[PDB]
Amino acid sequence: KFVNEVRRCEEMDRKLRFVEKEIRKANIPIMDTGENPEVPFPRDMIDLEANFEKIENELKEINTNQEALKRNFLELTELKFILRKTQQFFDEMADPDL
Amino acid sequence: IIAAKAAEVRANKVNWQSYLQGQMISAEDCEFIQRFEMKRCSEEKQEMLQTEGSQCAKTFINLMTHISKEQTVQYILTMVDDMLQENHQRVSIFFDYAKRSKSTAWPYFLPMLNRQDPFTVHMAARIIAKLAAWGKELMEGSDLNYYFNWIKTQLSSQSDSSQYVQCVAGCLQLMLRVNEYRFAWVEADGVNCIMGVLSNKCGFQLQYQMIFSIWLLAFSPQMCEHLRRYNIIPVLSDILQESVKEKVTRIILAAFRNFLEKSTERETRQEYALAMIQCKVLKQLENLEQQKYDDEDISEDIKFLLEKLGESVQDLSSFDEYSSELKSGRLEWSPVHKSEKFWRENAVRLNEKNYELLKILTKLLEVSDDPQVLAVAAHDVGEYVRHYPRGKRVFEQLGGKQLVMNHMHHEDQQVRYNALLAVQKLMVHN
Amino acid sequence: ALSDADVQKQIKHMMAFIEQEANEKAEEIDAKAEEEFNIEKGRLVQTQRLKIMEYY
Amino acid sequence: SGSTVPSILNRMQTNQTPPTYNKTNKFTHGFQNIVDAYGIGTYREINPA
Ligand SMILES: CCCCCCCCCCCCCCCCCC(=O)OC[C@H](COP(=O)([O-])OCC[N+](C)(C)C)OC(=O)CCCCCCCCCCCCCCCCC
Ligand SMILES: CCCCCCCCCCCCCCCCCCCC(=O)O[C@H](COC(=O)CCCCCCCCCCCCCC)COP(=O)(O)OCCN
Repeated sequence: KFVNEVRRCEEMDRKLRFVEKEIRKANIPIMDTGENPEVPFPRDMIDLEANFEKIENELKEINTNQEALKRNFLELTELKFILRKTQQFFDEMADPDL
Repeated sequence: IIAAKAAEVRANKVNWQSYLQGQMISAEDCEFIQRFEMKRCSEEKQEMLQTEGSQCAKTFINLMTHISKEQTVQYILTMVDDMLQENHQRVSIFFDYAKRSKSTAWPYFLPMLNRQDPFTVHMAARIIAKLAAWGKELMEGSDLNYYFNWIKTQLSSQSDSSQYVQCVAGCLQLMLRVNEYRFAWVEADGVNCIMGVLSNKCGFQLQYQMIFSIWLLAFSPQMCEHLRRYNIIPVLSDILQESVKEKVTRIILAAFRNFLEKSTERETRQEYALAMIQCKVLKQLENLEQQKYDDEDISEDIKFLLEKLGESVQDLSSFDEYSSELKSGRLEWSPVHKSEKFWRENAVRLNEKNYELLKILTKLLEVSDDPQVLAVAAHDVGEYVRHYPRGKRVFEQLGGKQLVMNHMHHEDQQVRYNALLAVQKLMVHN
Repeated sequence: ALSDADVQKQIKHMMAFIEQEANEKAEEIDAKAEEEFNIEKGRLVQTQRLKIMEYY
Repeated sequence: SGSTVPSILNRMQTNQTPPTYNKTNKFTHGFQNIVDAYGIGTYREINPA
């Protein structure tokens, strides 16, 4: 009967594993309080799913955007260096304006 | 506790000869009561009722009014309730007795509701409610107003109090099942009282009774339209999310179906759908649908509610809604502001009116100081950029890049997050 | 106490609760049926009222 | 849960084999695992731990 519930719980566990893996990849540490709260019998699963969906989607979008923007930044800095050195090369005697 | 009180009253039989000896009751009334008590068989009781239809009610009223002892009143109320339960059509005998008396049966017990015994008061109220529901007499006038006020006082009393409130709620549901009593309660302040009772976070039985009352009241389109002032939908959705009782869930879903189907006007239907969407009932409905129940009623209600919510969401996502919201400055995280299909298939329309929409967005991002408005504008700009790369040049020409970058470091973190997302989207590609 | 008397009392409470659930379902469905009957009756009576009013 | 009805527990004479439970302690955990390695003791027999 409850295989739907157990499947969704497994998906939540996968989300938490992914976020924890990103945590380890970063230098940030993982706290340890010692509390052992009980799972909320009422449909707090919806709230937990929303929270973890945010914490995963935001991190994935952040990673993708970081990768793309780093690529663009590197390409643009290469272009900047190329422009500067081409200007340097075109400096023997630039009597004409164009 | 009502069932226990009824069982105790039935078990404790008090002789009615004391009243006759003291002259506080009529001899004919005492004889009729004794005959009814001796005749417990269905046939004997029916024959006695047919023979002395007016006599039975007259004797009961006389004994209850004259005798200050609670035992006799409890016994009479228990007998009347048992007769009604065995045959709800027995109310015709009391109706005929009242007709013979040439007076409404309500007054004969209206002061009785003030009797000391809470069990006796509840039994009398239940008898009156059942008689009203089953008969042709639509209770009204000062007596009806006083009865409604007594029910309201019992509700405000809110566990013995919880059980009394549950009995009052059963009587209220029986009364509201009729069309006229529905308008009567709506005109009265009963809706606010029920909303307050729900806000008080009563027990499971009280919550179920209140939900049933709301569902019944929602049947009539006029009541549904009028009740919108109370904004029940938020508290109802909160209760649905918090609680897990199958009865409560079914009652709430049926109430939502009634509200979305009996609405007089499409405007009211859209208002209710928007209220539900903002309360985030769509996700709860989806989770419930994923969950499996037994009764087909729950499944049908869930399917209908989901279909109506989806249709309303699409209607809101219509680009005309976005244009009107932009014109009116209604940047409050409406469903259109995040509808993926809307942004994907209508981003080009943002250039309409010679980039008037983009100009309005830029002006809002520049002037607006409300954090919510600023965040909504930033998210809309980011969505436009993401869904239409060609608009990056237009945004840069309008200067939206500079405004978004400036707002990135805005004081409000809520605005800052949206600004960062929009900036990343804008700078994603050269 | 977890004696047979306590077990019987608990089973009786469970029976009473299931009876209450059935009764509440019956009440809800009865109210739904009554409202459906009322609306269908009103629809048909209005349809006939149209013809009656037209004729008279 | 807030449910009015109380959940009810009931015993029942049985035939199925009960498990072996030894109420292990911190000090006795090592020795209990040591003796359990070669097979968990039957239900209520002299424990070698
Ligand atoms: C400075 C050096 C000083 C000398 C120190 C070392 C002395 C040399 C002898 C040590 C032997 C250690 C093995 C016995 C301890 C384990 C028994 C126990 O209590 O655990 C129950 C063990 C492990 O614990 P467990 O995980 O089963 O715990 C129970 C957990 N539940 C209930 C959830 C399942 O349980 C068994 O499986 C029982 C069989 C144990 C049989 C031992 C086999 C030999 C193991 C060799 C160890 C490695 C060799 C030494 C290498 C040293 C270099 C790093
Ligand atoms: C060097 C020459 C002598 C060698 C021969 C003797 C060697 C004796 C070896 C035994 C001594 C060590 C015992 C363990 C000490 C650590 C205590 C661990 C925790 C503890 O208190 O264990 C309890 C068990 O009883 C105990 O801990 C047992 C304590 C009392 C045992 C008395 C018997 C000792 C031996 C005979 C007398 C001495 C002879 C030599 C002079 C129960 O655990 P917990 O409640 O703390 O668990 C807490 C979580 N559950």
